[PDB]
Amino acid sequence: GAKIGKKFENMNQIRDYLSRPVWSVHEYLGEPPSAEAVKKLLRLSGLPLEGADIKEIQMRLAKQLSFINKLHNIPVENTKQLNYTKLLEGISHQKQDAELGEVSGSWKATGLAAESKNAYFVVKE
Amino acid sequence: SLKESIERLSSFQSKYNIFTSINPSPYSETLTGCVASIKDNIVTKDFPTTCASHILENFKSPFDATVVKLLKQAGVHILGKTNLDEFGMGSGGVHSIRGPVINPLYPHEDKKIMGGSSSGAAASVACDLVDFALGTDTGGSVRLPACYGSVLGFKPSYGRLSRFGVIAYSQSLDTVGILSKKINVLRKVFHTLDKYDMKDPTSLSVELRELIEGNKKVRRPLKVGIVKEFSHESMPIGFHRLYLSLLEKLINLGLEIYPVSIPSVKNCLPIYYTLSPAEAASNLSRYDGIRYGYRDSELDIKDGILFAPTRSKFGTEVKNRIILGNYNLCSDAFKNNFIKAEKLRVNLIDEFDGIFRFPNVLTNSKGNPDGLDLLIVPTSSKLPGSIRDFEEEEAKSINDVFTVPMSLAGLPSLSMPLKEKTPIGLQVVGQYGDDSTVLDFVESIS
Amino acid sequence: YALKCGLEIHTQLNTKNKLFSQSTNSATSLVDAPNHHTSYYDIALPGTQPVLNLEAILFAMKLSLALGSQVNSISQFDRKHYFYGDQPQGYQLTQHYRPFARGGKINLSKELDDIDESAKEIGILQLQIEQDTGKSHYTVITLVDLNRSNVPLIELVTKPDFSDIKQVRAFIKKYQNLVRHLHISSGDLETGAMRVDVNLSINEYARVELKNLPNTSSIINAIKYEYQRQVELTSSLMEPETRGWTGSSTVKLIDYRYMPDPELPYINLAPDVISGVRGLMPQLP
Repeated sequence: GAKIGKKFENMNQIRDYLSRPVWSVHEYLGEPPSAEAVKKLLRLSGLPLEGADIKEIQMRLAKQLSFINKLHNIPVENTKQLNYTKLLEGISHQKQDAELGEVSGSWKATGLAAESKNAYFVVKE
Repeated sequence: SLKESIERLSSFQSKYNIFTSINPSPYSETLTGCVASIKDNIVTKDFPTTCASHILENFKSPFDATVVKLLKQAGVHILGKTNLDEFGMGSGGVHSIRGPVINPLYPHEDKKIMGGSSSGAAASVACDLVDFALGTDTGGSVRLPACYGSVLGFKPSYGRLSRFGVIAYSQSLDTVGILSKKINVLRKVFHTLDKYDMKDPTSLSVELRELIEGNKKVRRPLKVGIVKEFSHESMPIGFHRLYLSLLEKLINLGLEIYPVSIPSVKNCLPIYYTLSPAEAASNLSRYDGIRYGYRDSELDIKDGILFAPTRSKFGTEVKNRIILGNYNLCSDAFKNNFIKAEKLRVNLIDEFDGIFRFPNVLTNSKGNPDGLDLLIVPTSSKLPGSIRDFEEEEAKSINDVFTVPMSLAGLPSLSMPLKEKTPIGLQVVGQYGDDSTVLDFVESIS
Repeated sequence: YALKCGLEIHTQLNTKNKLFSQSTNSATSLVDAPNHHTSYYDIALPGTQPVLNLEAILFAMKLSLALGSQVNSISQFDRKHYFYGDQPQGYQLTQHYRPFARGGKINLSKELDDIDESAKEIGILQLQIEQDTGKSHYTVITLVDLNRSNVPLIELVTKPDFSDIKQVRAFIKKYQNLVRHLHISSGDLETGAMRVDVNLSINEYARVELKNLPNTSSIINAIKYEYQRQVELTSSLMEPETRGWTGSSTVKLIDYRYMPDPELPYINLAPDVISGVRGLMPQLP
């Protein structure tokens, strides 16, 4: 738990405190997933399988997971309600904001697309 | 000098690779005539917003971000958009389709890193090209480059500044930040942008802002803590002389300094690298080339994987994050790592609440009357290395050890230089919502 | 043999505007020009953010009250992740972990509902608010219209209380009448304003779910087919399997990485919302 000590009386007390035998965060912080796991991950990430270095991904992920899995050994230790009038007041004050492009036809929704067909977006089979 | 300022701009741009785009007419209310740069993950009507990514290489937003709009209304001149690590992922400022930003504290042939991900932002301020810069800070991405540029870098409390139009990396952590050499300019900009925005569902409510204001008390004197867990890293040569010099100055001004232990900060990196990649994978799910941005010329599918041809143009580091993030979100890993990280994050916030005098309006802590007003913590434990060394070291296997805890807890934190043109800094940290205390303190001692 | 049948009913709400954006929720989607009723958010532009339409809360309240459901003290929206042309964010917002309401029921009687049983109650599992997706038109290139993306839906899941097929028909009929009477939806199966999925299992065998049923006639037929088809069996029906429908027969047919949305606030309603909305309810039959 968190703790506050006595006030420092002079600068040398701070120098001693900063020199105490205490480990750094660096010192405190010091079986890869299968190839089928990486391929699954690449698919969920919408990334290509062709050209992917599977073993390299396995290795990197293995290191990453070993770092975050340090959490496995760390143990563990009434908000603003929306009421009726606020519900109804909130509803009554809802409107279309020009700065959000909420008015129908206020901007060309397909205008930023590299490809389209008339007013439709297109996806190729 | 208007022609001389433009020549300086052109020279520093070519040597240090600071901007991704520049106002066609460079240097032509409250901040009238101020010049700003804007990080290129913050959308603008008048410039492309690329996120330093092939994915959005020529993306043009139909709208300005709220922070951009507020600055324009205050009469600020936007000089251009600054280079960054792709999609805000990176701490060195080296991952960009435009190439790395070079640190202008050194000759450009030295190829010293600027730090990231607000690399261009910090450089533009260090070079005296702009009066201030907006960046974003997710785990230290404003404070760290500011430290390396020897300028002020402020990350305000979570939710104070609007994220509408701020391209998402990790929404529970993302914060708009401000960089400048002048504390007076930084405070004015913060005051201009510290506003409730109804477009942003995470924007701090007007009610809560007033609650915060109403909790301010006279502190006689200010009580400052030195954090045990942050006091034992190997620091650059000369750091301790500068650090102790600053601490002695404070003590001679009648401030009280205390040792404090906040044990939960040691586990912040594993927590961060569980939650943040998960959110990133989620937020980058929209990119497919169908509605905007880059699109593969021939294929919307490959290997039975939809949008893979287009999405292959993500940077390597971005793709690394997406893959890890998706791992963390899968059913088994979620119920284990993600849920645990969330609880530890809550724990961390409770530990901060326990040592701060100021009440936390988000957790309804009472505040500790025997507690502290500010924490003083190093910004970094490393000097900027060369771009070569950084990339070499990155391919092997922490620069955010000091900055991540305040991100996780949404605390206001300002990195300040200890010496002119020296890439060494200290963070002044306050309780959630106590931004004015942090800023006024820094103003007081400069 | 015993039929254990349940229904999953998606219903388009007729709020004026959409669920997480104030863009228009159009009642004339078939004639509308494509991608016309779409905000920056609907197109999932970089930097856009969801904001909950409170009218969807009101509508969900009225339905919960009519069913006698228990409204959750806290509900939340989660992200259901997958890639598809009509899903611009790359995920759907839905209430997976913490639904708006739980419990409730609908009473059926022989007297009023043409049921063999004098009285039969159909229990409700839960009630969820979620986003609709865009519309895809396959012409090979597929055309995507996002007018319907982000339209509010309520998903109602019943308990497996259906034994007879007459019960299924009577329930759908009454549920349609209810949503129209509460003025929260047209309840029209023809327009897609209401969509009915089925899950069933005979005599405690593996659960099978029937998808893509366009009208009440097709639901009844798929159920009857699947019932007799399963009776004939039996190693293939040991594990759960989702099937489809083709007018004549039923044919056979991913980690969604559910994550609570990190931006949207919890739905935390004060007790007076319950009593307040109660007073605004129409007389029920």
